[PDB]
Amino acid sequence: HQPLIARDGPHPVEQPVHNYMTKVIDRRALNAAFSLATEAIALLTGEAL
Amino acid sequence: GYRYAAAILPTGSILSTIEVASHRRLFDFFAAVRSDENSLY
Repeated sequence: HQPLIARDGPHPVEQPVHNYMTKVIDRRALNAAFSLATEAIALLTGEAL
Repeated sequence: GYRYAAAILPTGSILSTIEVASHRRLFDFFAAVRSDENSLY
């Protein structure tokens, strides 16, 4: 919303104005990947001990 | 570093944190490794 002044004389009368605006959000995405070492998976999961 | 079980105790300050091996490659042995490699085990 806006404030007004009270102009005098040879001019149009200032009238109150209000301004509504609509602005839209944005979607993005990030990523990372730790590929785990093959035999070490078997070494941690059991059945190589 | 070559013997990996020795580096399980680091016993010193990994301290510089600069881009390794883009420097002089003066190392007698160095391995630029991703998240894992089978020779580690």
